Amino acid sequence: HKILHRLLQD
Amino acid sequence: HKILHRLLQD
Amino acid sequence: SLALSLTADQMVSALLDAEPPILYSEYDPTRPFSEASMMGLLTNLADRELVHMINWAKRVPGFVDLTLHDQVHLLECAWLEILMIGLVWRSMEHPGKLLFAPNLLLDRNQGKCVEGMVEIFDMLLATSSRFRMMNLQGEEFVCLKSIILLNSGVYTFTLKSLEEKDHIHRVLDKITDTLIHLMAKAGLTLQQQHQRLAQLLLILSHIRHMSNKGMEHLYSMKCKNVVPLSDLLLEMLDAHRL
Amino acid sequence: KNSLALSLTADQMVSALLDAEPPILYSEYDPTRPFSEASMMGLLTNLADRELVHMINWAKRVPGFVDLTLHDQVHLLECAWLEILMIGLVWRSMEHPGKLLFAPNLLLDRNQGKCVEGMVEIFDMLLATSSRFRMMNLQGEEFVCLKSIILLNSGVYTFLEEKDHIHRVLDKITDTLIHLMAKAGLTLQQQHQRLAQLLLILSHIRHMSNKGMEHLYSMKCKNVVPLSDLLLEMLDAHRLH
Ligand SMILES: C[C@]12CC[C@H](c3ccc(O)cc3C(F)(F)F)C[C@H]1CC[C@@H]2O
Ligand SMILES: C[C@]12CC[C@H](c3ccc(O)cc3C(F)(F)F)C[C@H]1CC[C@@H]2O
Repeated sequence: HKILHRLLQD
Repeated sequence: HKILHRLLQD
Repeated sequence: SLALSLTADQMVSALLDAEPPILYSEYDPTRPFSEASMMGLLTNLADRELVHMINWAKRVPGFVDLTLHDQVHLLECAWLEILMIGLVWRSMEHPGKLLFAPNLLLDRNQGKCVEGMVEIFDMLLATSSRFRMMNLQGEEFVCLKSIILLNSGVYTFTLKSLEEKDHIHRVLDKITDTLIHLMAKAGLTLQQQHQRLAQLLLILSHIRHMSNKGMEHLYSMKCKNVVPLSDLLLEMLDAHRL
Repeated sequence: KNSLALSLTADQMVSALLDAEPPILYSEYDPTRPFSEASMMGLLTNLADRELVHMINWAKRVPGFVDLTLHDQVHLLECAWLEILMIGLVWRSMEHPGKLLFAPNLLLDRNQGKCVEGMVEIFDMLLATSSRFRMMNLQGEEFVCLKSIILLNSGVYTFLEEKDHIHRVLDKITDTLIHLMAKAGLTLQQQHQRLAQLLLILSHIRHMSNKGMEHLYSMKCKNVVPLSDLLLEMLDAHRLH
């Protein structure tokens, strides 16, 4: 999905 | 010359 | 001048007396809406509200001290914000509804009648719910609206025009003292006073955001000639240059 | 969950925010070639992209932020990202009158903004904001409070009890600002006056953001410069036209 969504949990 | 000009001067 | 010599009560008094009337819409017998029908009523209303706004602005303490040029710039920058905070204020006790006029009360589903306006309606309604939950007072409302008039355009003013910006900021501090005075009189503690002040002013950030969105929408409706716009309205729109 | 954020003193709020501060990044500026509209747009968007990665991790260190579910976290950042880039730019440009310090190796005046169509209007607004902060003698402790306010407030009206949590934290930051001004020796009247002045500037920052968003969008829609996938998605979150 969204890159921002992924980055917020890495 | 604008309409707003005229209305501010009445 | 004289606006600097006003006390907190005289500021409230001056602002309350300067309040424009609540205009009616020319709405109905012809029954329901089309996209052009509703846009017509809204733009016609906004145009007539603009005339009263200008006379209201001149009754705002310290405004007539400014040059004609600066007065034009401030109104050009803030006119839609002022319309929005007014709409939001009088729609406060009508949850889920926008009271454009006493005979024109619209819900968000009626915002769907016009392309891309329901998004703007949603932002206005949420702001109204915010004011309602804060129990926004009329005395607080008139202070906020005056702040919008003086603040929104002051950043986009080298000469001795430094005297103009300094005057605008002196009056702004005066309205701040007034807002605090109202809260202190309301029995709020020092911590509560500063918190509520911050809460009210941060809403003005959202109101700015709504105006920018509204200006774009009104521009898109203007270009396709769905609705006829008054010369005054077209000029206020032109001042934002897209 | 009563929250550690609300259980922070004003001094604890300041320390956490100061520590969470992102570093100042460098531009890919190559002084061997002249500026074009494309190369300058490429330079600034490349910078913004790398700043965004640090912003995301900065946000997670802002007290109360990670208490939100992922969906509002995304929402707040999507709404405030350009605002945050702008207040940061304006802050580090303070001691550079007439210039914008995008990077230590990228210091631009309004005439260099003319290289990109319609960008000089944006530069002017940013420069004026920088002059305002410089005139007010904005302090670093005040700056980090303002930037955190922008993050929590800008997208909160576009959303229950989740919004109440955000407002509790915002009130704590308000308490922190006043605490700072009081410690600086400002009278009680000066405190609420300055508070108002700083917060009203956020209204202009919002305005600059919406204008910058439209400009970035028009650059993208004319294939002037390729945006990163992250940047495309942050831009797409505002719909625009
Ligand atoms: C026709 C529009 C919707 C009504 C709007 C309006 C009119 C009159 C008001 O007293 C308040 C508002 C306001 F909604 F702004 F609050 C004007 C434009 C802005 C965006 C649309 O094109
Ligand atoms: C390329 C633009 C100008 C630079 C801007 C930017 C970049 C990086 C920053 O650290 C700060 C800014 C900011 F200026 F926003 F502060 C991003 C877009 C917004 C409008 C233009 O398209």
